[PDB]
Amino acid sequence: EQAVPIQPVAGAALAAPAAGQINQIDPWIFQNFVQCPLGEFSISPRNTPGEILFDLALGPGLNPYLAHLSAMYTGWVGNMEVQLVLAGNAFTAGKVVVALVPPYFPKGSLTTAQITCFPHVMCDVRTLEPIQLPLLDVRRVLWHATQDQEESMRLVCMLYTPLRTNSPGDESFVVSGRLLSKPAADFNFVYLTPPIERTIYRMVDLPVIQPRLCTHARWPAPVYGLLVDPSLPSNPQWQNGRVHVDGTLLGTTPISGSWVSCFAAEAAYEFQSGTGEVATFTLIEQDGSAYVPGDRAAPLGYPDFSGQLEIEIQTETTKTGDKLKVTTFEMILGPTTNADQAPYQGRVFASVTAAASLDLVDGRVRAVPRSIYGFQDTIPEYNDGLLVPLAPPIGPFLPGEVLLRFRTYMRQIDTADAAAEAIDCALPQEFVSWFASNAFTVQSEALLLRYRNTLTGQLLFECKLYNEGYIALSYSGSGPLTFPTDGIFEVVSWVPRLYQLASV
Amino acid sequence: EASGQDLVPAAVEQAVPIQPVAGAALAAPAAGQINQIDPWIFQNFVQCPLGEFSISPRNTPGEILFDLALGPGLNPYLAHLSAMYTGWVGNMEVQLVLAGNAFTAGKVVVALVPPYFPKGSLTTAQITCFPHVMCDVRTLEPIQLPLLDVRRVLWHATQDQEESMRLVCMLYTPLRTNSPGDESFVVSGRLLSKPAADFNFVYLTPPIERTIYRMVDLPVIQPRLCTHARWPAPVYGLLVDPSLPSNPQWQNGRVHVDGTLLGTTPISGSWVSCFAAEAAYEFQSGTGEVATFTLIEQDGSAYVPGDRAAPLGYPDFSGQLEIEIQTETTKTGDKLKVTTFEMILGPTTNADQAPYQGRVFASVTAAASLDLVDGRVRAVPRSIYGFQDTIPEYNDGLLVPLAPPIGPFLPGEVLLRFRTYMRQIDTADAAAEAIDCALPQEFVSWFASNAFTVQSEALLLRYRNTLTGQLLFECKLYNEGYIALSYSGSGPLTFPTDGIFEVVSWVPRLYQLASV
Amino acid sequence: QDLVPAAVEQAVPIQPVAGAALAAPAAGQINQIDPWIFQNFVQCPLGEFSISPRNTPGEILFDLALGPGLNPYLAHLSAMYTGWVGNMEVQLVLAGNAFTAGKVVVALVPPYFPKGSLTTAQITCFPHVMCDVRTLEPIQLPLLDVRRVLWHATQDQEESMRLVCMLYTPLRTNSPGDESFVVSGRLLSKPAADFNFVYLTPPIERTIYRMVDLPVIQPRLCTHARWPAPVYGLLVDPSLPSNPQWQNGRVHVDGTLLGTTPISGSWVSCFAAEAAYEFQSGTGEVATFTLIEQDGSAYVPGDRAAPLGYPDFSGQLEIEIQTETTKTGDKLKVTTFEMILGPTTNADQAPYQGRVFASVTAAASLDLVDGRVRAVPRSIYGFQDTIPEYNDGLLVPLAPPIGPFLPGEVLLRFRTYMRQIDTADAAAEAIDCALPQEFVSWFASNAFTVQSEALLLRYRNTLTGQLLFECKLYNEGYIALSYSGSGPLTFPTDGIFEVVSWVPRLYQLASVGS
Ligand SMILES: C[C@H](CCC(=O)NCC(=O)O)[C@H]1CC[C@H]2[C@@H]3[C@H](O)C[C@@H]4C[C@H](O)CC[C@]4(C)[C@H]3CC[C@]12C
Ligand SMILES: C[C@H](CCC(=O)NCC(=O)O)[C@H]1CC[C@H]2[C@@H]3[C@H](O)C[C@@H]4C[C@H](O)CC[C@]4(C)[C@H]3CC[C@]12C
Ligand SMILES: C[C@H](CCC(=O)NCC(=O)O)[C@H]1CC[C@H]2[C@@H]3[C@H](O)C[C@@H]4C[C@H](O)CC[C@]4(C)[C@H]3CC[C@]12C
Repeated sequence: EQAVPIQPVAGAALAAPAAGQINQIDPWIFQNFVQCPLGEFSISPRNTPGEILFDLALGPGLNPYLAHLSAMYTGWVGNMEVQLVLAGNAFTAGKVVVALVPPYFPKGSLTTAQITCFPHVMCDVRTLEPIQLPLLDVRRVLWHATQDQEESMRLVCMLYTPLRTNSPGDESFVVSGRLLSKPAADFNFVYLTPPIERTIYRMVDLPVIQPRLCTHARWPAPVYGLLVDPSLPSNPQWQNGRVHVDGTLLGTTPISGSWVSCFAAEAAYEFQSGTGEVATFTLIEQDGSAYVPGDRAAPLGYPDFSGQLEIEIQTETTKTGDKLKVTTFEMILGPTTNADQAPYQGRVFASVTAAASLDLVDGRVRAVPRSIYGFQDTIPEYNDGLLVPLAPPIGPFLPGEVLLRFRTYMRQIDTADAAAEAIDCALPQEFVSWFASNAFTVQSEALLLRYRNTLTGQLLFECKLYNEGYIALSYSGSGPLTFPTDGIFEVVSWVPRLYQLASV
Repeated sequence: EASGQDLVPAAVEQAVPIQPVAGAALAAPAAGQINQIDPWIFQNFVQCPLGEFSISPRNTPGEILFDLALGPGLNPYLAHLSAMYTGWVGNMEVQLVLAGNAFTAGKVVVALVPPYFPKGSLTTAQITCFPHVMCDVRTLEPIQLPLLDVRRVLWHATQDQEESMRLVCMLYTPLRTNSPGDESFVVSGRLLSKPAADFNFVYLTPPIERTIYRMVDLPVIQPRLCTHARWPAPVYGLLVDPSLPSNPQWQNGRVHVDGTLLGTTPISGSWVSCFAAEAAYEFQSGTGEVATFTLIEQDGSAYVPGDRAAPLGYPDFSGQLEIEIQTETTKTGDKLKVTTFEMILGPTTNADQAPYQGRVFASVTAAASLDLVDGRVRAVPRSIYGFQDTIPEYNDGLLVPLAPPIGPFLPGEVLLRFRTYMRQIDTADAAAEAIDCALPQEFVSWFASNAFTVQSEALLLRYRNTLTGQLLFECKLYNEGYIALSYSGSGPLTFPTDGIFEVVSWVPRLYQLASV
Repeated sequence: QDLVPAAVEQAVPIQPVAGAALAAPAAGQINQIDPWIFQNFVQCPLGEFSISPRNTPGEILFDLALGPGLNPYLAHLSAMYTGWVGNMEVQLVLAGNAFTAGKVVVALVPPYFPKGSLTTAQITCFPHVMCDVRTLEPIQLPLLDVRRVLWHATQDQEESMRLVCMLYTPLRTNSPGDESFVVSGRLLSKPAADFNFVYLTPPIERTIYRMVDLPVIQPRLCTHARWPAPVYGLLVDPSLPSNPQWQNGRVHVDGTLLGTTPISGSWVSCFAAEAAYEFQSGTGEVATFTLIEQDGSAYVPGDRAAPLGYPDFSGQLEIEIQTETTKTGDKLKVTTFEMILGPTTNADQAPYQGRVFASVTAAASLDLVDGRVRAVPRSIYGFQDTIPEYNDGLLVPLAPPIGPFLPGEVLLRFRTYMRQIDTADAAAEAIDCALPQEFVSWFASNAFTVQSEALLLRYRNTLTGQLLFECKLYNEGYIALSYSGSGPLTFPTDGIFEVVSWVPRLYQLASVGS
């Protein structure tokens, strides 16, 4: 190892009296260096001193073996050993500082003038052998708990003295550094309990379902292909199909795939001597519950696209030539208002253009959409002309990155062309349901996906799934680019935000 | 020693896989004082305040017989001493007493759940993974277990609830009997506990009587001197009746044992079925004199419709009710005069009325107009006609917050009633409903002004007669605010009103009471 | 045979508590301090308390928490370490006369005691020392460290053994009274023999236990927090209502901004919006504004009453707007617009919902197009100090009124004059604010930790060194003064403020008058 101004720290010699058991580990784990997650960095000549290369906290998450073994235990104590590996030839200059931050330290930005005060080591970029460091366990309690995120001593590495090298015309230069770790000879678990599957250290996975069979979240119709292009606005404001990875729903996205673009309301029918009878709908949640205004722009499943739409609402007739019928009503959701539709307050109006006043009975009807007229990709009038709370627009994106859109086609009334519409969304419905049900634990920033074919095994492209619930690609073209609907998404690992993908 | 030993007792085999744990040898140099417990406490086993359980053939595998959290709440000596100190460490010894008959069969498991384990199901498949001990319901000698203390801090705090090692016992194999005749035995098991050799408190604090542990106690007064919680009259009888509906929705005399009040139960005893309002009078050549009431609470506060169905003390029955009111008259000679007004409950028209909306109508027959003035009055009941013990409408036809119906009950359990039937010749009622309630007003006041802390689910009470000093029965008091007892009869059963209720111990919901 | 004396000195018996002997095998380092701190008593940051005959038995005079915040040397040294273990000692002095009679108690409440209420019959059960008001010599007490964790953390307040004193016997004077005699009392503290920090750390300057300071700026060269004009007066007046509900110039001492207060001094009373214009048939040019934040960020309704910087006073406002025109002869013009904010109800005003309507009488027609513009106030008509129509006619979340002044206490006001449009009277209106600009600033730029309830200030001249008055600054961000007159009183503006210490809620100021 290396000399560091710190005292030896006791491990299991302190927690033995106050713990029921002390459990050993397989001895073949103390002899292997396994890469820690998020333990990679790349230094480039354009970087400036003071950039935080990486930081990570001591725990059972620094080793897949320990992270898996910590499901049937309760606590853990002890120190670990860490190895830093740098790639660089003998025509390089620069220096990097590696420190040992104490646990209870304020969270903020560290300038290069402050990082050196901690017990630290200084490493050149020309170093040949890997650099070894200890990672003790400084605490105030006898042992930690495996199901709680406590405070533990961290490791922070930041660039100290910048890099000076020449560069060819193709790949300028990148000094790559990687981190490995292993438990020391003083690591022990505490109490044996029956295994728990839904633990905190669970890698995120995705359902094995091809995109051709998914269900769109903005309109009840199957997905008919996915694509990416820069023509459309970079930051839309869709209120359906938004979800966090951790399992919290934003906007007005419903849990099931049948509530989309449909609403439940109590109806009141009153004949009007002009166009026809007029129905006023007081909205109510689909499951059946009082609707009160809040942070949601509308009741769950309400449409989030502007245009002219019609629905079927299971009419009833008290006249004697029949008892129950279904006929098409009329709805207006486009811009320019000219109506008194207040979904936020729970009040909608509908009408049918027909004479010979009908006989109707109010029957707390449902509603299912049929088709649209004049689709516009803007939000509708949630209030009269006021502002209502809503989800933030999708963004921001790294330069040269573009959103991936799942696309479907609508039914049209236009008398000019019948090509497409075509409605886009960020995620299909089953992904939303999966993320809502499982409720994973987000680790750092984002996931690295891979859209590989099932049979041949060749890889199509690499995409990044941000924590906010959208997928971005490193595309630098000019025209629309579609993709096949056969491959299966996979999860690679967590990556930092400032990660550069492979261009497609 | 004992008689024929065709039984098991060989407990011996504990062999629990756990290391010894240091007690007060750790917290000694981090506490400001020195303390010790009376050495005669460490010597004799005594019953825990939650040391009663019963195994019955109606149970199924997977039912949690009992659970215990390590602390001062497992010993009356330590429970009493916990009000004078702050913090505790150490282990305990627990004796479990099962003495089932020689005709029974079954097996139970005792586990040692570690701290921080999530609370919830704990099915039968998981209980054996912890360090566990097998037991038979036919063992003779008491079974001894150690209850150690596993922690990470030096000492816990007596106030609030920390996380410490638990003891959970669940029925593994169902209990059945081979007795040839007519019945299946129910095994009653007891618990005892004493501090280990290294128990100690930490810091001295003023003795505050209102402690988190404490122990629920009942007022020592006979039910015959109580006052009813639904009508201004004394309690006249104690009744059990299976014929009448067993899940009412009464809105008075309902109060949690931890202090919270539900429904429209007033704290005082004179607020029942009485209401204060602002009243405006007028004359109609039909009904006579009609008066509009806007109600407010009796103290003098304003009314705002909240999570309560009606102002506190409002009646919660149906029928025609006649009240006595005080009015001031303009004409000479008579200036103050008492009158008898009357109103019905359900007239349903565009006159609901809506006590939820603070609006009420009253009418009195009078051919000649009475010169009356606007005023503020208080109304107290005088007579009833056509009384139905069903919840009346409060709003127009909408839904209003309401207390949940009294329940649920175990099979064979019946709800006790503080009730009076006095036989009488009725005029218009074919279903004679007489006066009833669930608890008297004294109990409501006691529970509201004491604010106890519940422990598991319910209390075990015994109704002991005071003249001769023999028990009459035992009942289960659910901490939701009602009393139940086992009864499988057909007709009503009445009880004397000379006993005084006692409190024995806490108990879970699935306790099987003795028949009566 | 024995002898039991009837006069024994007061003492508190203690059992030694291990300090670094426990945290050594689980802390990275154990750092000692200068060995000449253990030999001197220093005033604590919270070291002021006062006893008055207005008090009643059973009142909590003061309470302190064991930690590095009880000594200026330790408060300074704590900026470069992480943990600490050990005990201290606290000395108490009272400035009592030979006429006042009374007794107080000092008790060492242990940690995790339910922080409810204490009666006079309970405080005496803890290890306690009984003090008389008439004592001359200071009295000292120890303060052990009773804990369950190995070593505390500086950045977390946590729970530690307290020291709370309370009035035992009511204070009474042989004089007829009621008088204004108050007994002052001060505290000092010093580390015991077993104190040391834990981990070494680069010295940060923005941390807890950092003494609050104020900018050295005379009020003449400051800026009003409710109008773009310099401060023109400093005054106190009891005729006006003593519980205003201004929505501007409100900031906590810690840095939490309350209401619609903007950080900069140039955002006040002015806003920015996307504006659409439309002509009429006699009304004139009617312009509809959708409000946005001054920096261009979108506005979303929330718990804030209105967009930042919106005016919160009733009346008719004349504003200046930059527009671009269509007809030839000119391109860009500046136009005067009218705005209605008071409870007129003859309009559709909802700054909460981000809709604003403005009008001008006419010039000729003046066809102008939509544009993103910024509105700055120019003139005011019909001033009434009442909250305007934030919603149409409904309610809106608002900052609470000031409160809760003790009896005999009033609020200090900073007075700034207006630009008035009037026909009858030539008097100039004035606006009172609780704090000026550069005082809402210098807050939310520093993470000050309150650590107590009230902060005691002091006003004095620069070149004369003469005290003018003492004022109490509450946590919520207003200045309280002890005045008992009838008419308004103004003060010279050339003085400067300076912090003194932290004082509890029940501190009694010194009466001022003329
Ligand atoms: C008459 C309709 C059923 C047929 C219909 O109109 N649509 C069915 C379809 O097309 O899927 C009735 C059947 C059950 C009714 C629902 C259920 O009773 C539950 C619920 C009850 C609330 O009071 C009103 C909404 C809500 C949600 C009701 C809306 C109307 C429903 C859906
Ligand atoms: C002068 C009247 C007495 C009227 C009276 O004799 N009423 C008898 C009756 O209600 O029948 C006084 C006696 C008690 C007073 C009330 C109590 O003293 C206090 C109460 C609460 C507030 O302090 C003020 C209102 C309110 C509600 C008081 C209103 C005026 C009352 C009602
Ligand atoms: C209010 C000011 C115009 C100022 C002016 O000419 N007269 C008003 C005054 O003097 O205050 C508006 C007009 C144009 C606006 C800009 C543009 O409309 C848009 C532009 C977008 C950038 O991303 C950031 C803001 C930025 C840069 C805007 C800042 C505010 C500006 C500069």
